[PDB]
Amino acid sequence: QEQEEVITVRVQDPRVQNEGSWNSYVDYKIFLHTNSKAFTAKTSCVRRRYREFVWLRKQLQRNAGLVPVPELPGTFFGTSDEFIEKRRQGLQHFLEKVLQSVVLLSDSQLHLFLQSQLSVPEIEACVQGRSTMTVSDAILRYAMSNCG
Ligand SMILES: [Cl-]
Ligand SMILES: [Cl-]
Ligand SMILES: [Cl-]
Ligand code: NA
Ligand code: NA
Ligand code: NA
Ligand code: NA
Repeated sequence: QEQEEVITVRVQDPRVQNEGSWNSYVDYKIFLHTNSKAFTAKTSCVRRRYREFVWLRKQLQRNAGLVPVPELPGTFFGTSDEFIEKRRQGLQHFLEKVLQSVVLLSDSQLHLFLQSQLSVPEIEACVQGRSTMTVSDAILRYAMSNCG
């Protein structure tokens, strides 16, 4: 009934950023609560857009060996709100599956995606050792800030 380690994830609250402009896009709130020793922060709240998930999947596959990486949601014939809701569902399912794998949970790019608001280029730099702070400090600083 009660597992030793639980990781709960929710993708929620899609929002249009820069609405009406060239740089308009939808992002998604990602909430996480866990007691997993793989994680630095017990709770986190970040926002990520679809192209960032696309990046994340590719990166996970790079390091995953033979552990299969879950597929993302991808024509669509409904309204934009209906498309966004289907996508939101698919992103939630993607992350649930990813979080079942001890191998995928060992990837620091995942942790910075979920528990920091570093940009993709920042995450890449951080895990390549080119940033001024460690993966842990990026995640702790975000936690201790009130940004989520
Ligand atoms: Cl929530
Ligand atoms: Cl971590
Ligand atoms: Cl899949
Ligand atoms: Na969109
Ligand atoms: Na520990
Ligand atoms: Na930081
Ligand atoms: Na701090």
